[PDB]
Amino acid sequence: SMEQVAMELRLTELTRLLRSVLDQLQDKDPARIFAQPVSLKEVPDYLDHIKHPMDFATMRKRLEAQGYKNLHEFEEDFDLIIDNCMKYNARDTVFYRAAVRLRDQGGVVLRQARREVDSIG
Repeated sequence: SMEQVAMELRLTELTRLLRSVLDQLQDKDPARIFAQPVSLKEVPDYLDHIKHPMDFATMRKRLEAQGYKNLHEFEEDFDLIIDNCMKYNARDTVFYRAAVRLRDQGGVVLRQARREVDSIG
């Protein structure tokens, strides 16, 4: 149908906007602490601690399959990255600190993204 196509154009444009959001968030992680999945070879107990691991490469695979229906689902995954880290790592670690800084800096980007998504529909 023509409607399914219109719908698919909106999802594609949302994907376009979320790809830009993802790039902006990922720039706030210049150390690349959050770039890839925590290695289960190197942290073999990780899944005993963290039940839903997340990272930027995994979000990108979902994004490129148009697997985010709305900004809320995208933000859920970004929050997992931060929240998993702040639980697994202690406060005095470079990892915890990196998550706090990503959260704080990401807030600005996510604030305007929400306005853009509501605005453009």
